[PDB]
Amino acid sequence: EFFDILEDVKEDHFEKLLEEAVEEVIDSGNELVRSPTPSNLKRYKNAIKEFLKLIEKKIYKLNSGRARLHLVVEEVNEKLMDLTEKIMKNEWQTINLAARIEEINGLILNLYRE
Repeated sequence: EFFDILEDVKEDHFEKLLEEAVEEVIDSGNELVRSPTPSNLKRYKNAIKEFLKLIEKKIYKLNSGRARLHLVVEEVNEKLMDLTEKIMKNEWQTINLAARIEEINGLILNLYRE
């Protein structure tokens, strides 16, 4: 009986962890946009790293789901590599950074709904 509440505490805990990770992805996307520093590019990359561990766990520990996951993560990392490459080349006038970030957020939020 108590092991039925235990699983509920576990589920809710992990759900609050996972929500919070979504927020940190948006919060640091938004900060990266305001000052595209090196220190912020990584609050970004890190936050998205942490987001992808938690959702893996949820999608696994539960074939169409895993297949979106594999291909969307593949997409996120490409865009993360396009983004980086363009900060490093100092291509600040074609970068389109706010929009590169709505788009990567867009994809993280699909993932969250899955």
